[PDB]
Amino acid sequence: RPALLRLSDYLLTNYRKGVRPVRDWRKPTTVSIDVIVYAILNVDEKNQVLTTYIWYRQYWTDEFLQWNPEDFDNITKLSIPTDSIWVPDILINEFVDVGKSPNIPYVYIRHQGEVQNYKPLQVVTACSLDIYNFPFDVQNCSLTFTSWLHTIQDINISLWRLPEKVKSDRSVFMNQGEWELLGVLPYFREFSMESSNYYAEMKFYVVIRRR
Amino acid sequence: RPALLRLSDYLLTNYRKGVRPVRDWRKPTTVSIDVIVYAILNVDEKNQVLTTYIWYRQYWTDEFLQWNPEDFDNITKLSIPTDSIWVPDILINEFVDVGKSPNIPYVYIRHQGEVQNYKPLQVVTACSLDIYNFPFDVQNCSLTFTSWLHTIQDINISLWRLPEKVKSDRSVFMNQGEWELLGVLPYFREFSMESSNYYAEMKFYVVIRRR
Amino acid sequence: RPALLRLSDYLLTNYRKGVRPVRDWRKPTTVSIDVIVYAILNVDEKNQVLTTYIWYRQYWTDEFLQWNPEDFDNITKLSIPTDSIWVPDILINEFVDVGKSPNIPYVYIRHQGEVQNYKPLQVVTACSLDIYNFPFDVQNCSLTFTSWLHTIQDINISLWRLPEKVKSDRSVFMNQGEWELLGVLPYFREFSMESSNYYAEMKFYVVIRRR
Amino acid sequence: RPALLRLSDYLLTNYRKGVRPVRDWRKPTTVSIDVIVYAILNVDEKNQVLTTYIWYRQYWTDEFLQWNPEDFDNITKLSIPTDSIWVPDILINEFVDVGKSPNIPYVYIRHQGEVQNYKPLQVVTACSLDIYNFPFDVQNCSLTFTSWLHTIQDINISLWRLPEKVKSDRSVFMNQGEWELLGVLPYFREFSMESSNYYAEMKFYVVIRRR
Amino acid sequence: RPALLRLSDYLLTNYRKGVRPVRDWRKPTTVSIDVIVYAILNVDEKNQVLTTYIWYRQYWTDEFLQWNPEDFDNITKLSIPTDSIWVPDILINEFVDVGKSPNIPYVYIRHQGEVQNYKPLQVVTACSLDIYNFPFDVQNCSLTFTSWLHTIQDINISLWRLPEKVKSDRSVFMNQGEWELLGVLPYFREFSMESSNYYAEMKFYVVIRRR
Ligand SMILES: *[C@@H]1O[C@H](CO)[C@@H](O[C@@H]2O[C@H](CO)[C@@H](O)[C@H](O)[C@H]2NC(C)=O)[C@H](O)[C@H]1NC(C)=O
Ligand SMILES: *[C@@H]1O[C@H](CO)[C@@H](O[C@@H]2O[C@H](CO)[C@@H](O)[C@H](O)[C@H]2NC(C)=O)[C@H](O)[C@H]1NC(C)=O
Ligand SMILES: *[C@@H]1O[C@H](CO)[C@@H](O[C@@H]2O[C@H](CO)[C@@H](O)[C@H](O)[C@H]2NC(C)=O)[C@H](O)[C@H]1NC(C)=O
Ligand SMILES: *[C@@H]1O[C@H](CO)[C@@H](O[C@@H]2O[C@H](CO)[C@@H](O)[C@H](O)[C@H]2NC(C)=O)[C@H](O)[C@H]1NC(C)=O
Ligand SMILES: *[C@@H]1O[C@H](CO)[C@@H](O[C@@H]2O[C@H](CO)[C@@H](O)[C@H](O)[C@H]2NC(C)=O)[C@H](O)[C@H]1NC(C)=O
Ligand SMILES: *[C@@H]1O[C@H](CO)[C@@H](O[C@@H]2O[C@H](CO)[C@@H](O)[C@H](O)[C@H]2NC(C)=O)[C@H](O)[C@H]1NC(C)=O
Ligand SMILES: *[C@@H]1O[C@H](CO)[C@@H](O[C@@H]2O[C@H](CO)[C@@H](O)[C@H](O)[C@H]2NC(C)=O)[C@H](O)[C@H]1NC(C)=O
Ligand SMILES: *[C@@H]1O[C@H](CO)[C@@H](O[C@@H]2O[C@H](CO)[C@@H](O)[C@H](O)[C@H]2NC(C)=O)[C@H](O)[C@H]1NC(C)=O
Ligand SMILES: *[C@@H]1O[C@H](CO)[C@@H](O[C@@H]2O[C@H](CO)[C@@H](O)[C@H](O)[C@H]2NC(C)=O)[C@H](O)[C@H]1NC(C)=O
Ligand SMILES: *[C@@H]1O[C@H](CO)[C@@H](O[C@@H]2O[C@H](CO)[C@@H](O)[C@H](O)[C@H]2NC(C)=O)[C@H](O)[C@H]1NC(C)=O
Ligand SMILES: Cc1ccc(Sc2ccccc2N2CCNCC2)c(C)c1
Ligand SMILES: Cc1ccc(Sc2ccccc2N2CCNCC2)c(C)c1
Ligand SMILES: Cc1ccc(Sc2ccccc2N2CCNCC2)c(C)c1
Ligand SMILES: Cc1ccc(Sc2ccccc2N2CCNCC2)c(C)c1
Ligand SMILES: Cc1ccc(Sc2ccccc2N2CCNCC2)c(C)c1
Ligand SMILES: *[C@@H]1O[C@H](CO)[C@@H](O)[C@H](O)[C@H]1NC(C)=O
Ligand SMILES: *[C@@H]1O[C@H](CO)[C@@H](O)[C@H](O)[C@H]1NC(C)=O
Ligand SMILES: *[C@@H]1O[C@H](CO)[C@@H](O)[C@H](O)[C@H]1NC(C)=O
Ligand SMILES: *[C@@H]1O[C@H](CO)[C@@H](O)[C@H](O)[C@H]1NC(C)=O
Ligand SMILES: *[C@@H]1O[C@H](CO)[C@@H](O)[C@H](O)[C@H]1NC(C)=O
Repeated sequence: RPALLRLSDYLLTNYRKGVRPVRDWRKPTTVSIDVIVYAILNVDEKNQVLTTYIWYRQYWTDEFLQWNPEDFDNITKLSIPTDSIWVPDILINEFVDVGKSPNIPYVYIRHQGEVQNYKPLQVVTACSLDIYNFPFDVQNCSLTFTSWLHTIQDINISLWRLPEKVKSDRSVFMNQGEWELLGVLPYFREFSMESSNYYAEMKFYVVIRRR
Repeated sequence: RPALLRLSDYLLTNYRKGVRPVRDWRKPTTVSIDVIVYAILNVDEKNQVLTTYIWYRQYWTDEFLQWNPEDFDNITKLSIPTDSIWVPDILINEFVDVGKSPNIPYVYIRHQGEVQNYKPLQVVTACSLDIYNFPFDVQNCSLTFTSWLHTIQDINISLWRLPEKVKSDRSVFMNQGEWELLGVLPYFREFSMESSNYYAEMKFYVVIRRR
Repeated sequence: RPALLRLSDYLLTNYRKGVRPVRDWRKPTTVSIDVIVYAILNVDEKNQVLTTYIWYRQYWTDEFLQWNPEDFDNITKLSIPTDSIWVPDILINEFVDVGKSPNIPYVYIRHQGEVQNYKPLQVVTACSLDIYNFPFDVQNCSLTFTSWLHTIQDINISLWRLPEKVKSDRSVFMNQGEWELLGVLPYFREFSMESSNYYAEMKFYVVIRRR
Repeated sequence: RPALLRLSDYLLTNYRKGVRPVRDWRKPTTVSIDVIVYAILNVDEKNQVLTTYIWYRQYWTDEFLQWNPEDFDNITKLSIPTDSIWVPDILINEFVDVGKSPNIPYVYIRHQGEVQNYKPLQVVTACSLDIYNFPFDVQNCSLTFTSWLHTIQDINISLWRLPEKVKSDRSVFMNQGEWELLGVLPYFREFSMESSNYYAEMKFYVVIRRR
Repeated sequence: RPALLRLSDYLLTNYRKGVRPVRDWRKPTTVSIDVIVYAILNVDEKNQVLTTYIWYRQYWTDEFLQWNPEDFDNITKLSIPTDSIWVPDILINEFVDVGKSPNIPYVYIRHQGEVQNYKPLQVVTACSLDIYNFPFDVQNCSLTFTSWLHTIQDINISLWRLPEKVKSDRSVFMNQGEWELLGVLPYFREFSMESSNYYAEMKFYVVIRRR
């Protein structure tokens, strides 16, 4: 048997996707996320919505999906379908349409249990857009990523990279459109409405000025 | 075996989603629902429809999905996929398009059998919108949630929170659009057209005035 | 074991959805349908199409899905997923878009074998719409429901209610739009193009006048 | 056991849908197709596309799905789900959008192995549309049906009816729109770009003149 | 048993789609791709996007899906569903909408392990489109195909045909629209942002001038 088949069987023959992947339920499943803005397709002042094509990547630890490489021909990482494992319900609020985003089939996994998921997002978000300074307008829209259902005690959200590095990330931006990206400011806040439930969310402020 | 895996197996290995989850068929499955209006994307007087992005949550009791925590490492609640259990067919009438709403994978469950489902709704509804007072127009549109098929003897709908608390809920509303939310008035009515079938529905009146 | 679980197992453990549910293949599967017009969202004279939100219900007999209540705690009816049983391919011709209609998960079943399916339809249909009498225009569009594939010898279509009762049904119509419903006239005709195939269809004429 | 259940089991318990249904791989799977134009919803000169609602039917031979009627209560034909058998990948080129077409669940089968599939098509096609003779314009758009992947040695396309009968078929056309159908001219051609691959396609020229 | 059934069983009874199909994980899975532009449906200068209907074909080697023909009635190639095997996640960046593309069910396979996949693409891409020379405008938009997740060490992209042959390929182009195709220039580049990850992508520049 090839090493990849042996590893895939050893991992997925005694694993189910319904549960949260932690040996002890008392610890939360920390999730690290990163956001890169690839392009700004449209900014609609009439409907007060804008469309952003952002490259979204996140990683977390699956305490069940771990192995010793030396028993599997020194395989340090491998790719398996995303639908065959647990995936956090980290969803972006303020959204109005996300069907344009295709579902990426595969995700990378490492022998430590770390799971890496790279996916695109064609999300269109609703935010306040004033046209007061139309000729030299500058807008401030926010993207907030949160565990839609799980509380902070179950899922927590952190940053993959340092805040300053992602704040001035224009490496892959399409810098030929009507809008110019000035920065992507992250922000962490604990969101709570009930007297006992606290939810963790990460706000990304996309700052753009017209040209 | 970890406690979560043992509990998930003990629950879902002797459970099927086709049936209504009640030990005795003679009792109805009471469902408690709540509605929070997150934003009002569009109000179309031409087509007599308006779009509301509302945060919808509901809970009910699954008399099969109950356990004693002390036998499962004091696990009081856990999350499992929504497609692995019975879910009431509580659908909103007056609707014209609901495909924009994504399907939330997971739902929370407690050892008492209570099931909590949090989902978003991008429903666009058809209702009478007069433009008689255009400059200072005030509109009155209604959202009615009902068990589409099940009668009152099978599914009944109630309110999660007290009517007054939800009537003046502007905690998460996007209060920067063209429309301002004045209140969300609930109302319970037994709907019957045949001589023997009674259906329970809950009407939510979204009161909005232009600005 | 609870009665519902026992009944569901007894029914679906020896049943498959591919076949037409009849003990003898020589008899047709009579289907009774009813149509209620809930609203008329749009009437497009430019594209010669109109959109109707109609509440559609139908029932038929599954000769396999029958039981004696006294052996199942006097259960006279129960609900199971619609995808777990055979469903007739009764489709509406003249259609141009039906994706807006959501798929109802559950259907009601009775111990006699009768299956009741209640579903909504957001169908937009193409029909001749003249604007000759624009100010006082009256239109005559038709909805025809037919077994798309099965012939009359396999599937036949009938009326749930008497023709006169459905002809003057304005009980749930949204009587506040630009159009007023005058009647819904049914009509049964055997449709045949080949020399040996006869298909049964039921035409519903929606009569509307502007206001 | 009822005859239908016995036949369905005998057929589908030793059958899989992945393969091409032929006892000997050396023979092609001849497919006969027919096209009936039900209506012409739109003809867009701006985008150089037109929408045609055509009734599409095809049949082919499944050498595995054959039986002797006398052993199954003289059952000469039966209907089973289309997703439970092999279906040719006969797709229409020049297309721009086909999502509007619903998926028909069932297909008819005969004891000889013949499979009959009736499905609708809401295809919108891109073709050259000149507006030179606008007031009395006549257009010539083409629909070509081909085995998208399989070569002629695997799948071949033929005509269900004689070319002249389908060429003057206006039996079910909606002859009340802006366009009038003059004919549907078929044409068979072997399409080859590589030095060894030949693909069979059938071109249907829809001839229409404005009125 | 027919040869096709025996071969399909022998192949798919000891094969799973999750893993990358290579006997040794240390070697990359080279993928050869080709692009043919069938038509240019729309070029939107307002939204800075254009729609291209391109015929996309690719092939790769599955080291598990190989056999000796002489043991299977000299079967040199056969077709099986695309969802039953591993398929590379070769996705086109700069995209804005790909849902219009239908999913081709079957793919061709040869006894050497080679897998051939032919699929259409209705991708709409975002690229800089200047209207400076409107009357005689010439545009330069790019399509880049990359392994979205897998690095170069896992998936690599090459050209099926020689660069010059694909650069002047107008064999199946719809040369009757507003735009004329001047060439499709390929280009290979190793894309890397992290200090250790290198991804292989192939850029196709579609050169078009108005007429
Ligand atoms: C959830 O994650 C956030 C972000 O990683 C945590 O907030 C940080 O916690 C560390 C350690 O307590 C502090 O040094 C930082 O100042 C906090 N803020 C940020 C922005 O890093 C938070 O403590 C985590 N909570 C739980 C329950 O895991
Ligand atoms: C866009 O909005 C964000 C959030 O309100 C602004 O970020 C804050 O700016 C204030 C300015 O005094 C700082 O004190 C905060 O520390 C910032 N917060 C974060 C998380 O960075 C941002 O400045 C706004 N941009 C523009 C151009 O107005
Ligand atoms: C279905 O639920 C509704 C709402 O919970 C019930 O209506 C209430 O019933 C209680 C007790 O009978 C009354 O005190 C309230 O005044 C009723 N109205 C409201 C708005 O709470 C109804 O009785 C339930 N019916 C069934 C069959 O369960
Ligand atoms: C919007 O419509 C609702 C329902 O018709 C109104 O709510 C009712 O208002 C009347 C006013 O006399 C009260 O007597 C009822 O008790 C109310 N019913 C409920 C369930 O609250 C509401 O007032 C309307 N709003 C506006 C601004 O006209
Ligand atoms: C298919 O159903 C239709 C409608 O139920 C049948 O047509 C009726 O048949 C009865 C009895 O023969 C007549 O009394 C009615 O006048 C017919 N028309 C209507 C509108 O009810 C038809 O006979 C059925 N055919 C088959 C083969 O079952
Ligand atoms: C709309 O069209 C239907 C069908 O053509 C009309 O219904 C027929 O009307 C004629 C009038 O003489 C009657 O003789 C038929 O018996 C009717 N058929 C049915 C099935 O009811 C209807 O009258 C038309 N409505 C309008 C307003 O013109
Ligand atoms: C594929 O099918 C086409 C159409 O049925 C075949 O073309 C016909 O072949 C017959 C017999 O050779 C001729 O008499 C006709 O003149 C041909 N044309 C038409 C329009 O019928 C073709 O031979 C078939 N090829 C294969 C390999 O099966
Ligand atoms: C539409 O185009 C088709 C295909 O080019 C035409 O059909 C051909 O017409 C020529 C006229 O001399 C004949 O010689 C061919 O035999 C026809 N081919 C087929 C397959 O029928 C058709 O005439 C065109 N229609 C119009 C109105 O121009
Ligand atoms: C990935 O594939 C590309 C293209 O096939 C390779 O690049 C070529 O490599 C060959 C041999 O090293 C050179 O002769 C060519 O000049 C290269 N460029 C092109 C455009 O062909 C690349 O080496 C491959 N890399 C890996 C790791 O497999
Ligand atoms: C469109 O853009 C491509 C890429 O920038 C151009 O292709 C390059 O053109 C330069 C011209 O000096 C050559 O030196 C490069 O070798 C070309 N690269 C490739 C990969 O072919 C192309 O010329 C542009 N077309 C137009 C009309 O401007
Ligand atoms: C009173 C109150 C309680 C809770 C909430 S929150 C919420 C409500 C419904 C559906 C989903 C949510 N969310 C939970 C955490 N993830 C984001 C959405 C509110 C608004 C009021
Ligand atoms: C005469 C009559 C009987 C019943 C109804 S109701 C209905 C009809 C068709 C499809 C669905 C329904 N519903 C049932 C309960 N849930 C909401 C929809 C009518 C209108 C007339
Ligand atoms: C000559 C001829 C034969 C049959 C028909 S019918 C048809 C054709 C193709 C696809 C579907 C159908 N239908 C069958 C019954 N259900 C409605 C649609 C025609 C038009 C001509
Ligand atoms: C050089 C060359 C070779 C083959 C083709 S064909 C093609 C190409 C890609 C994807 C699909 C196809 N098709 C095959 C048969 N069915 C219709 C589409 C071309 C254009 C050039
Ligand atoms: C700092 C940095 C690191 C990696 C990338 S890449 C990327 C990021 C998120 C999601 C997907 C990707 N991709 C990987 C390879 N395939 C194309 C997309 C960037 C932009 C910055
Ligand atoms: C795996 O790695 C260890 C440490 O580098 C080495 O000793 C061993 O030979 C390797 N085994 C294989 C099969 O590569
Ligand atoms: C569970 O809770 C009970 C009561 O608080 C306690 O006695 C017991 O030790 C707990 N068990 C575990 C495993 O935490
Ligand atoms: C079922 O109904 C019959 C007739 O009414 C009655 O005699 C019997 O006791 C009932 N059984 C149960 C369990 O309700
Ligand atoms: C089947 O048909 C044959 C020939 O017509 C006849 O002899 C036989 O009795 C039939 N059997 C049944 C069960 O109808
Ligand atoms: C397969 O091909 C070989 C070589 O051409 C030939 O000897 C053999 O007879 C063939 N077998 C069949 C079954 O065609």
